[PDB]
Amino acid sequence: GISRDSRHKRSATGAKRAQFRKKRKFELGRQPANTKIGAKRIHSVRTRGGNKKYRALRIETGNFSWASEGISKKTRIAGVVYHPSNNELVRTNTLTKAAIVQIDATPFRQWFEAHYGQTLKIESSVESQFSAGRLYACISSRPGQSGRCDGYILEGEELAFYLRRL
Amino acid sequence: KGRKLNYSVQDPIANYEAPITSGYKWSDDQIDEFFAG
Amino acid sequence: SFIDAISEKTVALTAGRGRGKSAALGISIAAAVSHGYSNIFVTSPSPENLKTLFEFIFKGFDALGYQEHIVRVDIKQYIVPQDHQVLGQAELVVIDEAAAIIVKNLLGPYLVFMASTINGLSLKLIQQLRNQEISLDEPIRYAPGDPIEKWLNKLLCLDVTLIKNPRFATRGTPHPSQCNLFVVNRDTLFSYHPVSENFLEKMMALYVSSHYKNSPNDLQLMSDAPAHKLFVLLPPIDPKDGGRIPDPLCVIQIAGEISKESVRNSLSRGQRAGGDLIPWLISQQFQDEEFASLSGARIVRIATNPEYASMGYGSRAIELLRDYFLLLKLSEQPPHYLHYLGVSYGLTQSLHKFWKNNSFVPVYLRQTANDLTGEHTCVMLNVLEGRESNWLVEFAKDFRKRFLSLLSYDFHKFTAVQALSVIESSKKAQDLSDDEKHDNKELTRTHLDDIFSPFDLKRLDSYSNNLLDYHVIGDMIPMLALLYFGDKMSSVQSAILLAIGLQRKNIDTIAKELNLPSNQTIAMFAKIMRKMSQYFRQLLSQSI
Amino acid sequence: FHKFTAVQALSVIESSKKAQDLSDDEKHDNKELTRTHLDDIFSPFDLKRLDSYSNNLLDYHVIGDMIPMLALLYFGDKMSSVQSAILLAIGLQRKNIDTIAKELNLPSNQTIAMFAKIMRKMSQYFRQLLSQSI
Amino acid sequence: VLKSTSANDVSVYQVSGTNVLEYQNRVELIQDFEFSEASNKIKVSRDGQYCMATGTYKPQIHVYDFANLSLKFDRHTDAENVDFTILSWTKSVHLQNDRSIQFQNKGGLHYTTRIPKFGRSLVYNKVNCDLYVGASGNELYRLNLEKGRFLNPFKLDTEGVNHVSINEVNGLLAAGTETNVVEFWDPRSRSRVSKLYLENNIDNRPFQVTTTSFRNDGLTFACGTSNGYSYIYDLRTSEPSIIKDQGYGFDIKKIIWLDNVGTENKIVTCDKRIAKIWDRLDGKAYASMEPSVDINDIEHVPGTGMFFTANESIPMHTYYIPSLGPSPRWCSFLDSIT
Amino acid sequence: MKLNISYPVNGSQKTFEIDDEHRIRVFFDKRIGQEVDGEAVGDEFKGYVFKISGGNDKQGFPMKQGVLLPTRIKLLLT
Repeated sequence: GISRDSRHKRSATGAKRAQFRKKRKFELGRQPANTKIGAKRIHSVRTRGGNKKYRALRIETGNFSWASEGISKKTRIAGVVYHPSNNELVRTNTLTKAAIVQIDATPFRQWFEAHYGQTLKIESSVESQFSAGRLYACISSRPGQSGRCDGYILEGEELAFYLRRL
Repeated sequence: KGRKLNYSVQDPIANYEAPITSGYKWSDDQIDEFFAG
Repeated sequence: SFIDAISEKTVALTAGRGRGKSAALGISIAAAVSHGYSNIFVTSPSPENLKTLFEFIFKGFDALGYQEHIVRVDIKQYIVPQDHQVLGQAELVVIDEAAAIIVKNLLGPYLVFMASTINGLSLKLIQQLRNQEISLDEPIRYAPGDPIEKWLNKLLCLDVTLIKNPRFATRGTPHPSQCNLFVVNRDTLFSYHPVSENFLEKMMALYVSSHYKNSPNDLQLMSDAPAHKLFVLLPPIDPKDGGRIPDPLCVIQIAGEISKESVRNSLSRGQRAGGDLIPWLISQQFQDEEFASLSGARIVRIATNPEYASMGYGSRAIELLRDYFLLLKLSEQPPHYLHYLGVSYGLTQSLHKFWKNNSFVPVYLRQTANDLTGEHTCVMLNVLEGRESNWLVEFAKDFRKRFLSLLSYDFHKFTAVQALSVIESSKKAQDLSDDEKHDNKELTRTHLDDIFSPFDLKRLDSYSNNLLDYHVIGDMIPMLALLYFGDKMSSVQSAILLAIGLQRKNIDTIAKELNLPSNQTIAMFAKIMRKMSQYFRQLLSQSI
Repeated sequence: FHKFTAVQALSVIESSKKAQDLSDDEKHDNKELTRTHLDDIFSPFDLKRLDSYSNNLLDYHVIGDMIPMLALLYFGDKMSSVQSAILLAIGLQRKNIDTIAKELNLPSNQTIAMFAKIMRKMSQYFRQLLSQSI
Repeated sequence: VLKSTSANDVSVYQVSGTNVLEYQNRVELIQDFEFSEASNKIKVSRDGQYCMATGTYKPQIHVYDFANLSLKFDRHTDAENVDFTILSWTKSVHLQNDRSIQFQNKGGLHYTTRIPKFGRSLVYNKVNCDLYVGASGNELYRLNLEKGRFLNPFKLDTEGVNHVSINEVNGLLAAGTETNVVEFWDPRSRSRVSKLYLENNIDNRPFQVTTTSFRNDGLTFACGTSNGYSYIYDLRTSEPSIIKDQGYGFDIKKIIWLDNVGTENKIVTCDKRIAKIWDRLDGKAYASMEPSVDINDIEHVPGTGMFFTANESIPMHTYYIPSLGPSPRWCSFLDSIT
Repeated sequence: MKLNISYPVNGSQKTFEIDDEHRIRVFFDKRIGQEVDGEAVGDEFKGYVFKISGGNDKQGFPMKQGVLLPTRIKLLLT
């Protein structure tokens, strides 16, 4: 990154003759670490005293949350199909916040068969993924700042809310 | 489409390199009789 | 004008490229007298003969108006003509020329002498136009010319003409994708007419492109041979009503000689047929000496087309495989009229690309020569293969004999090529390893033969100089015989194998290291090869 | 073969000095046995000996006088006598130079006659080896 | 003596592997060869030294001098890179994951320009000097280094292109698209010449061609896919091909020739985990180079038998083959240690 | 050359100025850690084995264990 200041750009009035200043330390834009899938490597960068910041690049073990009961359990990552904060970001298959990524939902199968007995009330277009294995789930946590991959599962309303999109 | 495809002329790259006369070691007749088909 | 330019610049680069006459050795050699009087003293040509008589005007001008009195000139201003190698390896000079000449040596002399290279349509013109410059190819010293010479050149094809152009979509290379070329067996193909003899002259141009020098029997004694046939590429086209020849190769045949070769050896003409001369006098053969010969005279390919240049050797091998499967362009007459018994071979003139073509040919080479010639760097090693595969024992015996001769020929040429040596050993291995199987087993570690060839002190010396710190001079007494023994009887990639061949040819470690890698790298590769050889001999002495 | 291409007479003097040291020092200890039959059959070829006979009754050209000349010079300097011209021929095949170099430098007289004498010594060696083994 | 992996009767070695008494017999070739936990793309310059390796987090340039066996600098560039070339020595051009293009010099960062859409590949033309940059969509752009203009961008098919390359001895512009068509343009005419289609026999899903290559004879063309299937092509009966399924087959990214050293008609293929090498005209594997981690791409040093990968681990692996060729003049005791 | 030699368990070390470089030439092109014999550096010390442990050259510059390239090169150290 470069900057965080209004001095390089124009305001709501249209001004000119900028030529302002050598940029300070507190306009610090670090490089955009597009977090991907790999082996888990988090860079421990420093800022503002001992404010360590976890910059995750190759995180896997996503803690994704069963919605209707709120069961955040551990799984892997496959790939993001739709994220128009950059439509090339899904072409390159990175992993950022608020992305809709696919999960092999085998521990969710284990929890359902463990606290319900039988195997398969829950919606049908996610029951198809209960059968097959890959369910859609959206990342909540920030791997570029907190270094973690947490998320929430897609269950019904939010599922169709994304499936009608793409 | 503001910063998208500015068809301007830029200062440091206007003489960043220099061309070559013969270039391809083949002939252009070799191009024509190379991919006639 | 070139005399003034080379007298005022020594810089000056002229090439006198003849076609058939009238400018090859005279005018650009007479263009040196102003330099030899006013600006030079170190003149040094390199011709065989008839160069001072070619520059007789320069010689007479120097003898009558530039020097107060053949051999090198003087002042009371040397002109030391030499060989091509001495011209390349010794020229701190101001003027140098070699008419009718063998061009990398003359390129090796371009340091301070004025560039005047001349010859009487070869790769020297390509090397002169691909360097980085004047070209002499002009009319004769006569008003209109000679109509007698015009009639003789019409009847003899002294001049060539490129005629190929992109006059259709199917002209350049839309056809050159799966073109299977035909034959031409018209025994009176050079009968006087406009169109057929025009196409014959165009085939003569495509045959004499990238050929040998301007011979006297180029299109005058090979035009009236017994069965001098040719091929014509670009077969697959039906958009028009024509045809051209991109592969005009020359083959010939002669006697089949089961009594004739023995009768000729009785009549003191044992080198009668080119097939049964070197094979018949190599090891006194029986079946390959009893067979007749069908060889090649001048191969041809595309000096014009890229795809046909790639496919020319494939088309030549396909014409050989089709042979071993009025004016009528036909390939169906030799479907029954393409018959032989064992006459299927050739002989390829010794170039590295030519031996690569012989390896793609895979018809294999026996042996080139012992020495060099005044018109050839090395003689054409005889290639051989057939489709009706029956001469497996003859091929394997000839390959083992030629490989033993080559791997023993240490100081045969004494300035040979390591790449050509690798190609020769590769053709030997391919010929002995693909007939049916090599029915001559290698040396399977006969420990009596091991203790017979190398003794105990040579064994311990090789083992110590491998497993410890010693010298190449400390263990290079066995560096000649162990190379041939390893090549005849492990693994060595093409760097280590070339190093072993260089040691067998007794070149110095620094002398090959200054060429290929480096001294330290070559010594490490030699140390690894000696470790491998000591490992195999230690396995032999451990098993027996 | 590699880095000793000095002389003929001095090379013969060095070989004679080494053999003289061996004869003066040894009683019967380092007494080598002669060229064995099957080993001598393996060292040459049968067609190589056919070319040797072709040199015996015909010309001695390089199609049969270069592939076998290394084993010829090795067995000649191993072990039943040689002349001065024949000794220079054995040393010339050991130094592996061509015909018109070594003999024309050393003797400087009767080049083709000395080449024919070398061919005759080669024919005598080939006849001795053939009539010994085969 | 460095250990060697098992192969088909042939030996390879790695230097700077994940495993590479050992501390006191260290075999380190290039000092400070390690990045910040991954690697983007490595390539070796045309002359005999100065290899360049792009960065991973706070991405750098990392020029290594081969005649000093260590690092020269690391210009921390502004964004994360995907593709670049080197233009001889000191100049080089890069493009990042965003649609921006950097021009590094001896002083570094001579300019930063942009392209209107997100780019994926860049090549330079030695003849008349226009870099062609392949991006997403209908758009294959030019930035000519003569007069710094823009040129009339090449109209493609729908989705775009994964790789662009021009032929060396004659200039035939390749562009590996998504819909199996290879879209050969002519660098002379600025128009199409052919739209060759790629076929198979398995047809899992509609693969996209990701790697294009040529060599210095100017007659063949090496083609890739998004499935782990190498392809050869000629003008001679250009509709079929020879194919090479690979035993894992995710996405082949680097297919490069051996057209300037000995042991000829050989080619290196490289997908995400493995990089193999086979022979032309049969399609049989000469060797393979299986590492302990995935591969971002590779490169092969000219004149000799060594390979440099960019991977997803902390160091980069170098792979030496003592049968393909020797080790070069600056590594001229690798043949003495192993 | 001068040869520093160290017998570590007894705690002894001494330098020996050995001229006559064909004695020295046993060590040549052998990097650090690879062993050596006494037989080709000397005769009066036979059955001897020395693990080399570096050495300052003339101009005093040290060698660090195991890089490459027996000339001088410019690296980045502590």
